Amino acid sequence: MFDIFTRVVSQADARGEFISSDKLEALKKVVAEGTKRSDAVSRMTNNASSIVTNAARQLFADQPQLIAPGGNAYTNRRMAACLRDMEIILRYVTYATFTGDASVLNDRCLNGLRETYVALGVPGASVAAGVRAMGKAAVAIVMDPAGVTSGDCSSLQQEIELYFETAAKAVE
Amino acid sequence: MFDIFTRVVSQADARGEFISSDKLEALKKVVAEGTKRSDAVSRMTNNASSIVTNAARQLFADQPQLIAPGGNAYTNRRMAACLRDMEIILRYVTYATFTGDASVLNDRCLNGLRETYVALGVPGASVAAGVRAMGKAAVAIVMDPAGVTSGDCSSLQQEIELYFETAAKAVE
Amino acid sequence: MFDIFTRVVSQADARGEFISSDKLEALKKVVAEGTKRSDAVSRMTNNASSIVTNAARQLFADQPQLIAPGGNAYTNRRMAACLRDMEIILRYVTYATFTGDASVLNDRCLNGLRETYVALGVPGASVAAGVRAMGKAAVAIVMDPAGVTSGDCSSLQQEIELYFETAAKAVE
Amino acid sequence: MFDIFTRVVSQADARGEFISSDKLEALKKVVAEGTKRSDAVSRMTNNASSIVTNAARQLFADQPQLIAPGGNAYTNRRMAACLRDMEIILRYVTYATFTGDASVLNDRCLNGLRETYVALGVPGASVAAGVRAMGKAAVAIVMDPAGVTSGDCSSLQQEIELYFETAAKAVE
Amino acid sequence: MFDIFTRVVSQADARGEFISSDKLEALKKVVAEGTKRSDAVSRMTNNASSIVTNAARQLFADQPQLIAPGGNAYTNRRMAACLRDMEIILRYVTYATFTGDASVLNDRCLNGLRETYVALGVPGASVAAGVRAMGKAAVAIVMDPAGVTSGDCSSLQQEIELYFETAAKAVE
Amino acid sequence: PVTVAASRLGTAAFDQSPVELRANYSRDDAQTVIRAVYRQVLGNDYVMSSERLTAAESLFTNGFISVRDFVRAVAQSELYKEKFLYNNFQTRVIELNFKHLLGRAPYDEAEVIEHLDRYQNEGFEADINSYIDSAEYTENFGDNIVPYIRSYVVQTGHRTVGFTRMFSLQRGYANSDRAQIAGNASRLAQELARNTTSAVVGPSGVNEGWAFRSAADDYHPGQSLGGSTGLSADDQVVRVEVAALSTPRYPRIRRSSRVFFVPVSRLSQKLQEIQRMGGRVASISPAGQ
Amino acid sequence: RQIFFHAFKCDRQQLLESQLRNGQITVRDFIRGLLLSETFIDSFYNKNSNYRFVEQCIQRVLGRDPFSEQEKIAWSIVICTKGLAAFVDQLLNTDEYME
Amino acid sequence: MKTPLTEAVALADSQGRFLSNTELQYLYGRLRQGAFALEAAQTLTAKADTLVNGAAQAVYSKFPYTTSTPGNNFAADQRGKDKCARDIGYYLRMVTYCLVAGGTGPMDEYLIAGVDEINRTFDLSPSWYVEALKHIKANHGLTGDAATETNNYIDYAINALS
Amino acid sequence: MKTPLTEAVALADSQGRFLSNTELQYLYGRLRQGAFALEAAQTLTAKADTLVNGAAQAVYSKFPYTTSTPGNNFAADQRGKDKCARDIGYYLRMVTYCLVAGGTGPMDEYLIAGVDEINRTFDLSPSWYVEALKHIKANHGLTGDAATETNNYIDYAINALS
Ligand SMILES: CCC1=C(C)/C(=C/C2=NC(=C\c3[nH]c(/C=C4\NC(=O)[C@H](C)[C@H]4CC)c(C)c3CCC(=O)O)/C(CCC(=O)O)=C2C)NC1=O
Ligand SMILES: CCC1=C(C)/C(=C/C2=NC(=C\c3[nH]c(/C=C4\NC(=O)[C@H](C)[C@H]4CC)c(C)c3CCC(=O)O)/C(CCC(=O)O)=C2C)NC1=O
Ligand SMILES: CCC1=C(C)/C(=C/C2=NC(=C\c3[nH]c(/C=C4\NC(=O)[C@H](C)[C@H]4CC)c(C)c3CCC(=O)O)/C(CCC(=O)O)=C2C)NC1=O
Ligand SMILES: CCC1=C(C)/C(=C/C2=NC(=C\c3[nH]c(/C=C4\NC(=O)[C@H](C)[C@H]4CC)c(C)c3CCC(=O)O)/C(CCC(=O)O)=C2C)NC1=O
Ligand SMILES: CCC1=C(C)/C(=C/C2=NC(=C\c3[nH]c(/C=C4\NC(=O)[C@H](C)[C@H]4CC)c(C)c3CCC(=O)O)/C(CCC(=O)O)=C2C)NC1=O
Ligand SMILES: CCC1=C(C)/C(=C/C2=NC(=C\c3[nH]c(/C=C4\NC(=O)[C@H](C)[C@H]4CC)c(C)c3CCC(=O)O)/C(CCC(=O)O)=C2C)NC1=O
Ligand SMILES: CCC1=C(C)/C(=C/C2=NC(=C\c3[nH]c(/C=C4\NC(=O)[C@H](C)[C@H]4CC)c(C)c3CCC(=O)O)/C(CCC(=O)O)=C2C)NC1=O
Ligand SMILES: CCC1=C(C)/C(=C/C2=NC(=C\c3[nH]c(/C=C4\NC(=O)[C@H](C)[C@H]4CC)c(C)c3CCC(=O)O)/C(CCC(=O)O)=C2C)NC1=O
Ligand SMILES: CCC1=C(C)/C(=C/C2=NC(=C\c3[nH]c(/C=C4\NC(=O)[C@H](C)[C@H]4CC)c(C)c3CCC(=O)O)/C(CCC(=O)O)=C2C)NC1=O
Ligand SMILES: CCC1=C(C)/C(=C/C2=NC(=C\c3[nH]c(/C=C4\NC(=O)[C@H](C)[C@H]4CC)c(C)c3CCC(=O)O)/C(CCC(=O)O)=C2C)NC1=O
Ligand SMILES: CCC1=C(C)/C(=C/C2=NC(=C\c3[nH]c(/C=C4\NC(=O)[C@H](C)[C@H]4CC)c(C)c3CCC(=O)O)/C(CCC(=O)O)=C2C)NC1=O
Repeated sequence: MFDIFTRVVSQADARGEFISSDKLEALKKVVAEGTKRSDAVSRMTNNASSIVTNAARQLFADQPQLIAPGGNAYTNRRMAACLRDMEIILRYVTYATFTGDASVLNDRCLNGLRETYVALGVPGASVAAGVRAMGKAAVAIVMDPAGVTSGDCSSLQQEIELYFETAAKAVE
Repeated sequence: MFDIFTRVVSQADARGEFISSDKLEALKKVVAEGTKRSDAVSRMTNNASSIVTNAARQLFADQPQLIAPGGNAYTNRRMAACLRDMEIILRYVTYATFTGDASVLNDRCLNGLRETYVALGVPGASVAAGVRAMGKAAVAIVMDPAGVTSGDCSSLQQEIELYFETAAKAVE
Repeated sequence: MFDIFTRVVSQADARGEFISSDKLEALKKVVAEGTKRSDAVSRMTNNASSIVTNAARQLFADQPQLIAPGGNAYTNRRMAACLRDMEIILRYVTYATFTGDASVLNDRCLNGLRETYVALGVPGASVAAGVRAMGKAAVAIVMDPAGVTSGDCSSLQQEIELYFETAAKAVE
Repeated sequence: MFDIFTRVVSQADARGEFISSDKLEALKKVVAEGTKRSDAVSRMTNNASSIVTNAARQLFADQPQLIAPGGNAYTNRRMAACLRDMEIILRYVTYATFTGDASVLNDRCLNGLRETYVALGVPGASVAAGVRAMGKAAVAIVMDPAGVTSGDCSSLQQEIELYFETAAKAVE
Repeated sequence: MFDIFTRVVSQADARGEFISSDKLEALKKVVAEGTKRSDAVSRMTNNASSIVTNAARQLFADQPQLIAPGGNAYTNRRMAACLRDMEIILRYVTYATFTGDASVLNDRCLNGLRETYVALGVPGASVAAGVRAMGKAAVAIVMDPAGVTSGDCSSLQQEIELYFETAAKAVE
Repeated sequence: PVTVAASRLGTAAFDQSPVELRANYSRDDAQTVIRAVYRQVLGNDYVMSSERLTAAESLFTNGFISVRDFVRAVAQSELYKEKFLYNNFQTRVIELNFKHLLGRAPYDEAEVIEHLDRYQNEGFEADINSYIDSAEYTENFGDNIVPYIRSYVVQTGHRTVGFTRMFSLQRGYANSDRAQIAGNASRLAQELARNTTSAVVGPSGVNEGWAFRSAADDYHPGQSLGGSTGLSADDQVVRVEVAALSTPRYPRIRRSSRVFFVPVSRLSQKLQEIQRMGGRVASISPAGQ
Repeated sequence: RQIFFHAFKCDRQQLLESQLRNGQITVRDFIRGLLLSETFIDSFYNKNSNYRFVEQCIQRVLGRDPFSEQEKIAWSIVICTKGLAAFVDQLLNTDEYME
Repeated sequence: MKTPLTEAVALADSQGRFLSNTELQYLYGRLRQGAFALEAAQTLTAKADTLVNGAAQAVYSKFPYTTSTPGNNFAADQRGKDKCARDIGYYLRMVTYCLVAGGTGPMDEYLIAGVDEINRTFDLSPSWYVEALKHIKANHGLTGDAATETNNYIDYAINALS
Repeated sequence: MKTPLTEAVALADSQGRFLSNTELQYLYGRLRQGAFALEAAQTLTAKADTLVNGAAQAVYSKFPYTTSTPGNNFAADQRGKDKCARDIGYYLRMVTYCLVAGGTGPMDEYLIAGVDEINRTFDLSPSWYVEALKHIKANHGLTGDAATETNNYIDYAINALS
């Protein structure tokens, strides 16, 4: 549970001194691009149900063993729980790119859900591939310009792809 | 929370003696017609969602003030709660005609729900008319014979209409 | 049952001291505008039957479910009782703006009419909309000047609309 | 729990139509003066501990029976609870003038605390006089302007004194 | 509304048998000490106005908040009603120790007056302390013998203090 | 869930969602959860800083102690017994434990029977453990969730009696549990052993009829047996409960709050005569016919 | 005894007394039930003249003699215009009975 | 009723503290939002009736079976069309209410909270309402940041539907 | 750590929902705040050492007994002055940290949460720190809205002290 600003504050307090000037210029540029970070976050947020349905749509086209009887996502209840797990992961990705820090995504999902999927018998590979495909579709939905002023949102493509790869690797 | 048999047992214990013979012949006839009581109960149970939807369908055709804005069942959340209240009343009617005693229907709904509808601002008249129409449709659905051996169910229509009128009068 | 003056007297007695000077200047300005209050009251009072008939005229044009059979104001006796309820509410509004305090309006009808309309099955929404329309027509009738010297009646419109909104919200 | 905007929305939904134009001009003027409402609210908020200490300071100078042994606020624990009760009342006043509606102040304090002070044996008169003195000092602190750009804050004094008098009368 | 004798009669009728011998010896000792009770009662009765004036005299010396403006017994009319309430409580205490049963004191005061003092806003604590002080002064006035044949008032002191504590606890 | 009358029932105070303690909560989050636990278990009674039990409280913020176990620790603490067990009758203690530890009021008298036996057999500590370690508790909220009142919701397991008894147990957000109008006497047990619930009353600035209570002598069913047999009218009976009859003095009124069974045809006259007495109508409910 | 000097066993109303012992019925409603009772109407309203009946019932219910004949004349119109039930309703809710 | 000032008061109340600069930041942001949002709500109020009829016609166009088959859930008869353009106007009115309130609270309390069980009980496909909301968000004709947040509220309704 | 973005994420997480327009309103408001607040924090960083010495001298001026009486809580000796200007600089650094963070979170987590028991155990009067914060809020020399919210944070520290 950290912001960008609280991250700089905690680092400056662990140093024990005041915040240096170059960190303040970095935070000024962050305050200039923080809206840039988040208009896109808004265009990421508005299409979330389409994102998770298309992600499960491609995943269950790709791995039909999960839909097959005896598969892990075969049962209707389990399949609803699977879509719920995916939507939760996407929501915490949107939270982490809202606050601009991966510590919220770490705090809320990552440390426990790998052990949860081991204990449940959930294959971590399929949900890792699903989070990767969902992230690819999310950047693909975010990057296209439709009635919006031209912006630089590419570094933010850097950050969003970082968050999605962190989620996919912490899932494993 | 009483059966027919537990009702006779509690009455015989309050008398303090054994059960008299005529009560045992009455209970033998009850054991002969208890299946008769309940095959119909089964045909009442199988059409329950159709019963509550047709009941609300006729009620909101009849009183359009509830659907009108500012009405008590106007809001989508409140309308779902209204259908939930009706389905609960029908379910406890089916429980009371399962056990053959109105004490379960009394115990689970009646003593509190009148005060609940007063405190909520719920009009007791509309839900009373809805329970009456639902009961009329329930006996109408129960009485017709489709693929059932002919039998004398005269005791059942009397008892089911008794339970529905008890519910409608305790609602008020 | 309080005036403006008795309200200041009760507040000064609860304080336990004499009346402060600024309250006396406020009451002097009240005594200067009390006739001003009053002129608005008299032109409100003279058109009262037209106000309640036009209010019920617009209300029953607006909600024809009340006139429809089975409606709450359908029966001739009930419709006369409805016009009586509206005229009573208008009369106590005129009393409260006569005495310059809402405590008479609270005392007389506000405390027990919400529960009365719940217990009767009267829809509180329609009578709330009717009191709102009656108040809008009352300020509209008061604000036009016929045979009256130009003056500032703006303060009164504030107070009269306050009394009408208090009545409409206490009805609910 | 209502805003100004949610109040207009609930009234327009109970009417069942869209929002009329004059209400939108009123809300536009509210949006123009809403900052005006709240910069002062900020100057009310910053001096809150001084306000409650001066209010209890004048109150216990005024009524030494509460400090006297056997008095209601005599005991150290009870005196701390008294300052806590006063600070809570001031905080909910600041909340109500933040949201611009008295419904938050009603919801959070008013309906229960009169019965609470009756059941506790707390004299409602002293806390009513204390809330009145605290409100007088609060408007006196808000009206003065030091190192702030000038603006018309006159409308607010009306509203803040309304909220304080509503609190003092609901206490009784 | 019960005596001692009617209490034994009602208990013996609920038993359904005749009165046992030990109850008759108890009632014989009661008939021997009933005058003892009567003598104590008469010296309690003769000083009743002094008792209630000294009780209010110590109470309003003890809690000056009631005399303070805004207090519950502040107003002259309310203060006369307060002395009336105290005198009524003392009179029903004298009735209960006349008949030798607390059922008259219960019947005439207790079940309603707690709710009355809640609804009135009367602090139950002050009147409880006043009834306690009045009872202490009443036993103190009764126990001293001036120009009276020596007798044991001690059995009565138990009963009179019981009646006063029952009144003070039912007041609360 | 009670939205339209939430203003007048005080539900809109408690409309907010249940607080949740997370996997790795921050340091400040534990103090907010601690504030909610202290409020709900001690019934809005404020804790002084000296009585804060910081020794057991720090273990919560470490994470040694689950939120359910923190609720258990504050329930079995000594200051709890001084606030709630000691100055109360044991059915009132049982009702308060049902309010604090589960949220809902007890439904029947057989519910009181088990806990009352368990107190005498094993002590209040095992009684508290049986309240907290129930299937009802664990089902309705998790161990991490602070307990909240769940009455306005059906939640697929509530009887109707619980909603009406909850309003007798809770009187507004500002109200403190130790300090209520009934005081020491349990409100629910007289209602409970007869298995009859009363019409609920709100709090004041909402509605000034609070002052009404059902006194011990006179128990009124809320149902008119006559359907106006006694009232000798053909119209339907309502039940009108008035809280403070002030204007008639001592010789004229003996009780300030009482109920009346009025026909609808002469209801308006009854409202006028009762309002001239300064009486405040708590609630009007339909009685019969 | 106050409403109709002596009450025979057939004259007594099991309904009205039975409601009275619970608390559902107040004593002024018991007075109204005695007033609108058929045996009171038969003994008092049928035999007496209208003005004489108004006199008798005002004496019994209000507890006071009527002030003049003009008052009984004034009250006697309510009986026939609106029925005895509405007259009894108008007689019980006056200022004097309630005070 | 998730509106920003209400939830700021809820945060400050659940924390047990006074208001800080955080809520004032929330406030200058909310006033910045409302300064265009109120005029956009008035513009939607102006164009409302034609938008409702256009959404109903687009819904009949994409799903032509609902006009044809006999069924009380379908708008084949006239009362189906009255009720169904009524709930079109309901959706549009909730959009304007959330535009005034500044949050998704009014639609969340008046529409969303029971819509799933209602469409389950009444055999109403939510895709009809998704098509209507898509037509509204295409044809509302606003511009700029007001248009983007209007589309945000409509997309929120779409995601709450399916 | 009560900062606006953190508490917005906490609201959206405790509700169990995605982010809405409410949090974006919070965000454009927070960026509006930071757009002056960062430069104001840099200006306070510039004037910090002279402000600390002036606050310490004003505290010694208003409470002259602390310089005179022997006692390890009082700043009569030199180590008292080193430690005590150290906690002056602590207070000023927490003010700058809350100016950067945009909320009262850093002072609430680093100063406020234990200050009462510390001043109770160590015989430190909080009025000394109130006088120092009053001198700082008088002498910081900012202007405009940055100055008002700086005074807001300092007044918050004062109200948390006494
Ligand atoms: C395709 C990659 C891409 C993105 C994502 C992009 C977004 C983007 N949004 C912008 C502005 C903005 N975006 C918003 C959006 C909103 N504000 C709110 O409060 C509402 C809730 C919300 C709409 C629902 C606003 C208000 C602005 C202000 C500046 C402007 O009008 O463009 C700008 C202006 C230039 C800049 O920020 O540097 C950019 C770059 N530009 C790009 O090249
Ligand atoms: C839960 C699955 C289940 C069902 C459904 C069920 C029904 C059922 N209904 C029966 C009898 C019967 N059911 C009826 C019912 C009626 N006759 C009329 O003419 C009336 C209109 C109507 C009642 C309204 C009658 C009259 C009988 C005659 C035998 C008996 O009394 O049980 C019997 C007796 C045994 C048998 O038929 O083999 C069965 C099995 N038993 C089951 O195990
Ligand atoms: C001095 C203060 C005072 C008030 C406020 C009052 C209200 C009141 N309105 C009543 C009935 C009524 N009030 C209404 C009014 C309405 N119902 C509707 O459908 C509309 C929403 C609304 C028209 C505005 C109606 C129709 C009845 C008749 C109910 C009935 O007779 O069954 C009754 C029942 C007894 C009777 O009218 O004859 C009372 C006591 N009585 C009072 O003494
Ligand atoms: C019962 C018989 C009676 C009447 C009718 C009456 C009216 C009346 N209206 C007055 C004033 C006034 N009346 C008005 C009324 C208005 N001005 C506007 O522009 C508004 C549209 C309108 C209110 C809606 C105003 C503005 C004044 C100015 C003086 C004052 O405040 O009283 C005064 C002050 C004394 C005077 O005029 O000589 C009188 C006499 N006085 C009486 O004794
Ligand atoms: C939370 C941090 C914060 C503060 C403190 C703040 C205050 C603040 N007060 C303002 C305006 C103002 N403030 C006042 C206040 C008053 N004028 C008087 O003469 C009265 C005595 C007094 C009210 C009692 C006035 C009159 C204005 C004029 C501009 C406006 O209407 O906003 C403005 C408008 C924009 C600006 O000044 O740059 C700001 C910034 N803004 C912030 O972001
Ligand atoms: C209704 C008018 C009336 C009164 C007042 C009355 C009182 C009364 N009290 C008596 C005795 C007595 N009264 C007392 C009373 C007490 N002694 C103590 O030391 C105690 C403090 C106190 C009781 C609290 C005693 C001890 C006796 C002794 C004789 C006996 O047992 O009756 C007697 C016995 C006969 C006689 O004295 O001639 C009388 C007459 N008799 C009457 O006809
Ligand atoms: C097990 C027995 C049981 C019953 C009977 C019961 C009733 C019950 N119905 C309620 C609400 C409701 N009940 C209704 C039903 C109706 N209102 C109308 O307009 C129509 C007249 C009628 C449809 C038949 C409605 C609309 C509400 C919603 C009130 C609200 O949410 O504000 C509530 C408030 C809390 C909530 O629903 O979520 C309860 C407790 N609860 C129970 O646990
Ligand atoms: C959120 C709204 C809210 C309010 C308003 C509230 C009031 C409240 N004030 C209380 C006590 C108190 N309130 C007071 C206050 C006063 N008594 C006096 O003598 C003065 C007249 C006045 C000072 C202004 C005192 C002295 C007590 C202590 C009673 C006691 O502890 O015995 C209690 C009893 C429990 C406890 O404090 O710890 C409650 C519930 N509680 C709430 O949750
Ligand atoms: C036969 C049994 C019986 C009892 C017990 C009784 C109590 C009673 N006390 C009352 C008032 C009162 N009772 C008190 C007494 C007190 N208040 C205080 O401040 C002190 C704590 C206490 C003095 C010991 C006061 C001051 C009032 C006046 C309330 C008022 O008039 O507003 C009232 C309201 C009507 C009126 O007095 O004129 C009743 C009914 N009435 C009865 O018929
Ligand atoms: C304010 C928020 C709100 C919404 C959204 C709402 C929807 C709503 N639509 C309903 C029915 C309906 N909804 C539709 C709508 C349609 N069917 C079609 O074929 C078309 C594609 C579509 C036209 C838009 C129709 C035709 C009905 C009547 C069918 C029925 O009996 O249940 C009902 C059941 C009430 C009734 O039966 O009359 C509700 C509660 N109610 C609300 O209070
Ligand atoms: C980052 C937030 C933070 C604060 C505020 C803080 C205060 C703080 N001040 C302390 C002592 C002290 N505080 C003072 C301060 C003063 N005494 C005076 O006479 C002057 C009026 C005033 C000068 C500002 C002094 C002289 C000491 C050393 C006294 C001691 O042994 O405890 C101590 C005990 C540690 C120690 O004994 O050295 C703490 C924890 N620590 C923190 O980590």
